[PDB]
Amino acid sequence: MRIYQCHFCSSPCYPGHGIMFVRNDAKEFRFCRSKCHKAFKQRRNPRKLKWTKAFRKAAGKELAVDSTLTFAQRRNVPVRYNRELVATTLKAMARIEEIRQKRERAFYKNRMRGNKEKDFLRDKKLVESNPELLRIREVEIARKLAKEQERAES
Amino acid sequence: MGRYSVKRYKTKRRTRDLDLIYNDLSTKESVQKLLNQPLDETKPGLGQHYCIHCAKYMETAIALKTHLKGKVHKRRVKELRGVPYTQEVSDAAAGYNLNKFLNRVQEITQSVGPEKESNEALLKEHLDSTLANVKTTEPTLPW
Amino acid sequence: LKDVVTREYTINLHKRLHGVSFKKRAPRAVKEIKKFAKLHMGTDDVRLAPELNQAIWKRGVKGVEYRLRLRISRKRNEEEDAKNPLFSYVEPVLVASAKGLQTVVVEEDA
Amino acid sequence: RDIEAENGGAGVFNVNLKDKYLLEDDEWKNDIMPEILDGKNVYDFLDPEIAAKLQALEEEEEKLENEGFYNSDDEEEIYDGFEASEVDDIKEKAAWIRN
Amino acid sequence: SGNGAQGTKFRISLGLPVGAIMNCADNSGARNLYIIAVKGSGSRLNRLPAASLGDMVMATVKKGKPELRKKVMPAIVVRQAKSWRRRDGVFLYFEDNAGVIANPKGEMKGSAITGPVGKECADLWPRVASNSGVVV
RNA sequence: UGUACAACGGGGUAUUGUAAGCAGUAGAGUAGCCUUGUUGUUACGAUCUGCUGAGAUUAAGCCUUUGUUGUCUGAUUUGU
RNA sequence: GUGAACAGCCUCUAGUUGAUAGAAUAAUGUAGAUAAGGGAAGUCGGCAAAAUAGAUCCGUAACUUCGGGAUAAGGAUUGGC
Ligand SMILES: [Mg+2]
Ligand SMILES: [Mg+2]
Ligand SMILES: [Mg+2]
Ligand SMILES: [Mg+2]
Ligand SMILES: [Mg+2]
Ligand SMILES: [Mg+2]
Ligand SMILES: [Mg+2]
Ligand SMILES: [Mg+2]
Ligand SMILES: [Mg+2]
Ligand SMILES: [Mg+2]
Ligand SMILES: [Mg+2]
Ligand SMILES: [Mg+2]
Repeated sequence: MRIYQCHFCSSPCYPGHGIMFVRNDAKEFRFCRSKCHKAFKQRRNPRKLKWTKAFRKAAGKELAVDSTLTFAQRRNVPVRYNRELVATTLKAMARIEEIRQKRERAFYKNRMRGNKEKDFLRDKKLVESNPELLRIREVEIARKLAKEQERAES
Repeated sequence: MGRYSVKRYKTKRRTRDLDLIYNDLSTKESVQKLLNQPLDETKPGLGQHYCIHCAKYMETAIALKTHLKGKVHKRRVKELRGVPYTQEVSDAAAGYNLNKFLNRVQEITQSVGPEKESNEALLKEHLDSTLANVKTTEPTLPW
Repeated sequence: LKDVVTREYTINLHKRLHGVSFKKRAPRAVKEIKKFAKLHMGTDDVRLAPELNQAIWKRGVKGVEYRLRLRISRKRNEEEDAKNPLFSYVEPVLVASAKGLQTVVVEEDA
Repeated sequence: RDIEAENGGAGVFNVNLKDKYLLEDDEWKNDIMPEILDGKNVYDFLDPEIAAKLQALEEEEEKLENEGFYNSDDEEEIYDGFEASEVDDIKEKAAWIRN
Repeated sequence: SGNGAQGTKFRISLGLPVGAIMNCADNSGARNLYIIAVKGSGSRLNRLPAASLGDMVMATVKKGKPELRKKVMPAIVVRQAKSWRRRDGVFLYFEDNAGVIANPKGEMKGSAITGPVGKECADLWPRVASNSGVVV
């Protein structure tokens, strides 16, 4: 029993989910879902479709190369059996996932660094234009004060 | 789907794949094997006048000449440019077999890339030399 | 107490027009708005503003909005008040968006 | 064939294939591999010296942490040399304008 | 009755009715095979006999060598193109319908099979497995 | 007459495929001007990039709710 | 306006908004549609539907009353700036 990766769309494939196409070279393409599979059949580009991990890595929205990503390989030469080694692997998996999520959040917080300065600049330009729309606001606030206070006077 | 994509992309109407055509365009011996085809009764130009990028057979040689001038061929040539998107790209995008994919990428930018480009250059000048003073009618004689 | 009252509501027409024929989607929304006002104010007599009718029919017969913000106000009738001394009057409030808004009571200063 | 005869028939006797493993311990012959943990395969991570690799990873991680770009607390706002009160005022006024 | 097949065959989705053209996947000299009967099929009013991957059929040769034509021969279906289910759970399909020429005892007439072979066919027929280099 | 019921609102779960707006040493080239230029400026220019897996939709027979606002009527008949 | 076009499709001037209505969404109909793998195995009979289709360029057989057949057959294309 194995979890596979979607060929077109890079999502996990669990047992009983999706479809597989066997090409004439014994190359097997497993598909996440009918959306990823039909995009394959219509021959669309996965590096061009924006909702895929291939696009996100190639465009630099996600971190692509890291020491935490050098751990899951296809292991073709097996080791015998060792209860202690299995327990160490099961601990190291959780530690590795924790480190990887921390580094991914750090990558996002670095690439989203200018979204306070840009917002202040557009807000100050909008406020610096249209002065007489700010006098309607000044009249509206003073009308909200006096009408409520004489209603609170009652 | 509806009707159009069902009519075109049906499994018994499937066309060849980009990474297979990329491995065809590498290895100059494979280019000579694809240019010097035998006679075949079920191919349009008796197995001759074959475009390697757009993996289709032409009727005449003047048909191949106008196809090479056209705009569908330029779309396929622009598609067959960089790293050809195998399953290794999907695996490494998921975070798996990443060192193997990195070896593959540096290998294709070191060795197989300029070889493919030099074969494609030689093939373009050879086809432009051959398809120059060709008549429009064809001798049906298959020798 | 005080059976004369005004409130602002938002009605979700998208889940009330699900499956309806295209030539009848805008005539059905008028009936659903009257049913909504009858359920919320208890009144059988409901009157719609023509500006609310314009807001309903603004995109043709099959292009009704998903959400609408309404102002409903219970009032009193006049001479020959048929069988009902109260009636509801429904108006539109043209807001920026109709999403993310709760029911509010309108303080009347008139 | 004899054990199969005295433990049922031919299509009845169920053979233990783990009964001839060559392991270091003999309480280990009837264990099972975990095979899946969260969304990952255990066979993808199972290798010797994974303890050494995780040691190198955590050493690099604490070195990176003491240089410190894990500073989530990062307030170096130099907006236009404004102060936060009139910054808040400009924000609420521009929100009013676009509404 | 079921001659040459080692063991039993479980249920697989049938793809090829009587009257279908499939490819010939060995080097015996044929190009396509026209399916005229299916060995070991049930009887029902109005229902066509249909073959799936790993079945012995009776076929004729339409295109190919001039000696092979105008005679009826046994064949075995090795690629299906209609999606069936593996019991380790995935649905899967090939690119084309394809089979090889055989005698009634299950032995093969050619010497090698081109392209992949379904593992159910290769597990059901031992002489198919000995002549194929790619099994799915 | 109370984790009572409903209308909205929130949170999940799902579908699509990157909103409007603003910006740019991005952009085949063509014009205008200074000192015809070891990216000369400007003006147009399909398209591209960033803010942005964004925006929209989500029960109408999806799941869940420490929120807001309201309501909790009335008719008919039956006896050994 | 599009377009070869008094074709079809959308709009201005002018004119109409008439034809019993309301609520639901069972079966069977009438008028339309889509369908994996196969491709006439269906039927008296490819009935019906699908497929083709404008324009540019290349190319086009038997036969013939030499005028035709002929858009024979077959192929490469088409946006925006
Ligand atoms: Mg319906
Ligand atoms: Mg909700
Ligand atoms: Mg945008
Ligand atoms: Mg984006
Ligand atoms: Mg014109
Ligand atoms: Mg016209
Ligand atoms: Mg079909
Ligand atoms: Mg027939
Ligand atoms: Mg018949
Ligand atoms: Mg019959
Ligand atoms: Mg017909
Ligand atoms: Mg004719």
